[PDB]
Amino acid sequence: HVFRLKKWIQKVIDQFGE
Repeated sequence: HVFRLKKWIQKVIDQFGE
């Protein structure tokens, strides 16, 4: 939803933005 997808690396963002 942000740019293209947040599932391809939900793990990385999961810690990048809680």
